Amino acid sequence: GSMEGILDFSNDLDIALLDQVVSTFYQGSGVQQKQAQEILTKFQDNPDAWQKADQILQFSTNPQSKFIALSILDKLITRKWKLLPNDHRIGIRNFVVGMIISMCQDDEVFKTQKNLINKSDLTLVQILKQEWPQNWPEFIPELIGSSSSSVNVCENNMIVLKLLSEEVFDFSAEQMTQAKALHLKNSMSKEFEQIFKLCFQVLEQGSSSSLIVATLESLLRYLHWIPYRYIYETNILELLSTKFMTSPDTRAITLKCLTEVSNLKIPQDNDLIKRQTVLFFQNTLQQIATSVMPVTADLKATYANANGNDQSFLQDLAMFLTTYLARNRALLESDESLRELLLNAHQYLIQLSKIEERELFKTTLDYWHNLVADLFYEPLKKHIYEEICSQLRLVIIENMVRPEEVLVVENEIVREFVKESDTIQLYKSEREVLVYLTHLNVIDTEEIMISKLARQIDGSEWSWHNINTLSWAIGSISGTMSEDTEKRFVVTVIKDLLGLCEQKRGKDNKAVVASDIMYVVGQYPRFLKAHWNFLRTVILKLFKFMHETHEGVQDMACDTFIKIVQKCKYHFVIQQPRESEPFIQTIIRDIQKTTADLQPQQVHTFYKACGIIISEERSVAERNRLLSDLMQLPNMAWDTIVEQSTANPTLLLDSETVKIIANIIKTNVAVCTSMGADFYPQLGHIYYNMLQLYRAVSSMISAQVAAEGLIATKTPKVRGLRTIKKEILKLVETYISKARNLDDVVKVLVEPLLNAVLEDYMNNVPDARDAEVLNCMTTVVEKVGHMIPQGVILILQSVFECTLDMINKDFTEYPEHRVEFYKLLKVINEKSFAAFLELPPAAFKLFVDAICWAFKHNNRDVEVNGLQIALDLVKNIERMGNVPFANEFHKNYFFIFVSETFFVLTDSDHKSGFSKQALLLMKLISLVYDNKISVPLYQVPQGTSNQVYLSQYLANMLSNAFPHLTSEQIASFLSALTKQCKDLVVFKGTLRDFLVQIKEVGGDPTDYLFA
Amino acid sequence: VQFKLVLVGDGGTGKTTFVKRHLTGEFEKKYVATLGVEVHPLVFHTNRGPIKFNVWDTAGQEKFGGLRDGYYIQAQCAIIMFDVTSRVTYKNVPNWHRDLVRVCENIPIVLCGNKVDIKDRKVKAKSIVFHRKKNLQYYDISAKSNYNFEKPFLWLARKLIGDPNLEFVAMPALAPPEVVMDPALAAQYEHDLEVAQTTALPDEDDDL
Amino acid sequence: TMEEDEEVLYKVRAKLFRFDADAKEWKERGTGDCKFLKNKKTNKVRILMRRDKTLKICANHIIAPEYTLKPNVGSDRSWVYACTADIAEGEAEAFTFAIRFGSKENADKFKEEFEKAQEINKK
Ligand SMILES: Nc1nc2c(ncn2[C@@H]2O[C@H](COP(=O)(O)OP(=O)(O)NP(=O)(O)O)[C@@H](O)[C@H]2O)c(=O)[nH]1
Ligand SMILES: *[C@@H](CC(=O)NNc1cnccn1)n1cnc(-c2cc(C(F)(F)F)cc(C(F)(F)F)c2)n1
Ligand SMILES: [Mg+2]
Repeated sequence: GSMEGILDFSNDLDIALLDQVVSTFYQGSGVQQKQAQEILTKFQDNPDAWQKADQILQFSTNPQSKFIALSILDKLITRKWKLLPNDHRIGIRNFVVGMIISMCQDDEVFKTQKNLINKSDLTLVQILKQEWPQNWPEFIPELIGSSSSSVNVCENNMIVLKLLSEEVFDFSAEQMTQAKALHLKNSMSKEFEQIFKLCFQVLEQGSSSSLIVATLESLLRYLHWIPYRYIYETNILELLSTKFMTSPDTRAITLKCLTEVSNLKIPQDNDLIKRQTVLFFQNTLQQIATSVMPVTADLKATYANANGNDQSFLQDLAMFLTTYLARNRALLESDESLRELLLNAHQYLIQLSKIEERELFKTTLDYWHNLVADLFYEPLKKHIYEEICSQLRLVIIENMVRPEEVLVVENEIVREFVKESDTIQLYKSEREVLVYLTHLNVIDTEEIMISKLARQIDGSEWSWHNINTLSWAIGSISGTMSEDTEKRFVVTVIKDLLGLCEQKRGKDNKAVVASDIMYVVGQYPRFLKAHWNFLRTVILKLFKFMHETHEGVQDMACDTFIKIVQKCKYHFVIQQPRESEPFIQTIIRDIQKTTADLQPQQVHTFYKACGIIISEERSVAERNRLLSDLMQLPNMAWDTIVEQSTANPTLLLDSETVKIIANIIKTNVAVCTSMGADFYPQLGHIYYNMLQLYRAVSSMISAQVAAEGLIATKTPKVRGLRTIKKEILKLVETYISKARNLDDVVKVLVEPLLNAVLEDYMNNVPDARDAEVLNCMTTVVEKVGHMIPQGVILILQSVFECTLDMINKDFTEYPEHRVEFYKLLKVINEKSFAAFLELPPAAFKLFVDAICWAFKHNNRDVEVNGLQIALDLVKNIERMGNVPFANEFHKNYFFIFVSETFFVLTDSDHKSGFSKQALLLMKLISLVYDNKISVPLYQVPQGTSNQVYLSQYLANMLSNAFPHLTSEQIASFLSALTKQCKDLVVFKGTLRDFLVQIKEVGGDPTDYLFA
Repeated sequence: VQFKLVLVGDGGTGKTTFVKRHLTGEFEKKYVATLGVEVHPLVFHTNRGPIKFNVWDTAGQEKFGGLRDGYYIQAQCAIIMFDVTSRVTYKNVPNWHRDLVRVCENIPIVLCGNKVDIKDRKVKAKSIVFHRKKNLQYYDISAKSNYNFEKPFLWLARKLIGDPNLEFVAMPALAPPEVVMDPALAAQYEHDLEVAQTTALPDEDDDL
Repeated sequence: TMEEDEEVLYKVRAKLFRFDADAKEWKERGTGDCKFLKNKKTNKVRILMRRDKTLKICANHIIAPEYTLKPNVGSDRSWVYACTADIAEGEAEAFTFAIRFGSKENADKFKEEFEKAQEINKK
């Protein structure tokens, strides 16, 4: 409605109307809320709204209105304070101070308007950052004094001091210049002795819990930076570790304080400080045992019940114990009078490790890794923790998470869908600790596992969960035992898992146990390599699982097959005793039968595994003969499909034919992936007909687009035709990336390839161009680019200008072409730079444009390569020396790169690239201040040094882009920047200081003298 | 039984996409920066009754921040979002948390690392630890793949209702009506249907 | 839950879309189990689909005999069809739906069952 009236400043502000807009926004809904929101934003963003602030704080009845008023002051204080006239500055200060004092002394306002007082305190701290102590060096004394006049004032002063410490020490790195941060840090340091007095007095005095908690909250911040003596040379540790642990109101913050105390590294030579470090831990654990929970308590249950703040307390307890013990447990390991304290603290951690809470378990698991890795090396220590470690073995074995390899899950035992990477890292961490625990006592580990297994056989503890977690644990400790103990161990496990297979007949039953056996056997390849008879049996069993109707078991059998082959392949190529032929021979001969029930993706994995085996045969003649045998089926289907495609080239209309072709190529891709350079004989068998097929498919796609429109590219028919092209490109890329005979690559593969792909890419409509062409060409250039200078030129001519035109209208369209485009330019620039030298001047200008275009991307893939191309190009030009092309390059483009780099440095929209931007800028500046540009950069009086002109150019550029800076700020910044162009660390700090100063008015130019 | 939930995090982390997925089931591919805040009601059906979240989806881009912390007033819970493919967004998590807890001193907060569907992950799981000292719950999530997409609201519902055993339950399904098509516009849904027939479905390379 | 008076004639995993005619784009409505439910009392068969984890209803309507499943130009494993009374979001709205399945065999089986259900509702 008329809510917009408050946006007019001609009249006076209708406070009651403002309060209605605010209430409409916070308490309203629907369209009224949405309109009020926009109005309030516009109101807040008015550069004169701050003048209305104090009359809102005076006459408004809505606390949210006053909050928004303070947000308006905060914006003014943080960005425009030093532009105000001095009288307006004192008025704002006096008004904010008075409002705070006024709210504290009204005991009813202090109770109910907490947010509004917190916001005012923060607003005052913003004024302090600008004015204190140089223009107010009595703030702390007056704050200390006024703390006695009232309890509410004293409590609120702790909040102000807390926020001040945060803004100065915790959050200043990004928000202030180096010089200003140091100034405020030194200022607080110089006055802390008095602050600590008021703090320690309040804590010893002890009014009521409100003032204590606020004082402790402020202490938590101080502990981030204050000298050690304030903590150890006073009685404050006794207060924290006893008095304030007893009351639950103060226990939460006190524990966080003691955690911060714990993480410092003590002067490791004074006995007294050691005895004090022991003592506050001893006190703290005693308070927990008597006031909270004994060490036997069931913390798993307490956490699950989640009464009051129990979950947060137990989290904080875990953080305290792990922090302290990781730093100081050695202080407790020698003195026998401290053994019980050491073990009780670790027993609390055992109990905490049983809680069902993944992120908390990861926190305790991190600590356990710290401990067991130390016991693995440190002499005479593991015996202390024998009982702790024994309990921990049980905890981890019973809480193993499902490994990646186990594809069967319950929801009814079915098949995985997603990759659980939150679970991937967890499994790795659990494995690491269990491996260490097994090394520490291999007898105890085996006895736990073998016994737990014995009670699965009995069905005494049978369940999905119990056999799974046990099986995963057993698999995870592979490599900890000696081959001999492992031998006996694995025999016992398999024998009993097999017994369990026959016992549990359900289809869910059998699937669970099958996955567990597959996981275990796949994890013990050393055992398999030594028992060929068993290995052969395992493989044949996996082949039978490839006909399972349960899709999960079936998929897992294929993954286990290749997992075993990757480690045991050698035993498949040799002729084993008692065997009539190498087992690879047996596999290949029955491959059609073995893979008949598999999905195509799974068949390809099977062929890939065979390729791994075949590559172990180093006799070239025998290897190539295995390769041709392996590829018999796809090569026969290929020979059929190409004879039937050359004659009447229309059979590719058949969707069934397109599917068959794609799977043939995908099979070749799979075998090429594992065989690498050894794949060349097979590639030569299909290469010519494959590129002819590439052209034939391309004609079909173009014909369909012409007849049906762009929408044709979405149809299943055209998508299947493009899959053929993509897989052909992937096959060629895969081989070339692993080729060892680059002469054959250049002389046989490259020319037919470029003839087949480049013009087709160039002359297709954009929506029909395959970004995979760019990816293929990147690999070609990377591996043989130096040998094909004319081929690299041909690539550029065909893909450069037309791809650029696809991606230079916005930052979003054709995202895959975008990424591959700059990967291709990058490799060309670093390996065949001569191709850019031959470019016509107009095209080389597009090249520079394309690089700076990459700068402005937020896509990290594009941005990083863009900055790298620019840096490599500058280097490429510099390597040419004093020649016309380099001289013309600097004349035409030096200042384009400087200005474009400065733009992304300062626009606040490309923070992620700061380091590479700074590097590029430092290189450009260093070029001038090393006189490595041998030509005047200007078109200004003659003989001027390029150093002088660069300063003039930059000063003028910055003066116009950031007109709120003074001339002295810009001159000081540039002076510091140019002097530091050989010291990247200091150079970057100066750039960071500049980015701070451009966000406010009146920045001090001497800040740039910091270094 | 409604609770105000504020959602904060760097621009582009997926806050609005995450909410819209829960609101309508859609996945918005375009990035349209939120201007200030967008408020949407969001209801879940639980074994303890319906719980309603008033989701205040705030802008992450500084130039569009609007009232900034003014949005946090009287929030009862929050989600802090970052993008596991952008390290800078995790580095800013302590800044969002700072501004949030200065207004909301004692509320349940979930930290969410979004976009775990992207292969080239940059914020490694092992380095995500900010939540530990701050008592935040943490989840890997993907608004695109729906990985863990329900877990932030399930956890918040449990903390707000005070029942750790709370679970989502199937909403009852009323009998649908028996409506015959309209012959007055029967000759018209030839057009609206032809358009839909010839507009390709998105992400045809997905498992579903 | 309001579904135990019903028999499951057919169930399949699917992704459901709704056509936003204004923006000229398909928008995902939900992924989960699509069920054909026959009311034991009235013998009327309906489609009922719920989202995977929230279990929220994203489709609830009679499999009317006047509906016809059409192909989408971009897929061989989906069907498009116009629905006049869907009460997943509350008030019976009209929608143009598309439903996609994991395989062409699923989509074809779905069409068979969809048409069989139409015969049952033809009574
Ligand atoms: N691959 C992927 N992309 C996602 C995911 N979630 C969101 N996005 C994408 O990230 C981009 C940002 O979208 P958006 O939801 O608006 O992020 P935002 O944090 O709300 N932006 P702002 O804070 O500036 O208003 C979109 O392109 C979106 O498709 C995801 O889970 N996976
Ligand atoms: C036990 C039962 C079995 O052999 N096959 N499953 C069914 C299912 N339904 C009816 C009848 N039998 N079983 C399960 N798994 C194994 C087993 C697996 C493996 C593996 F490594 F390949 F996974 C190897 C072996 C072994 F040891 F080599 F024989 C056995 N047995
Ligand atoms: Mg948004």
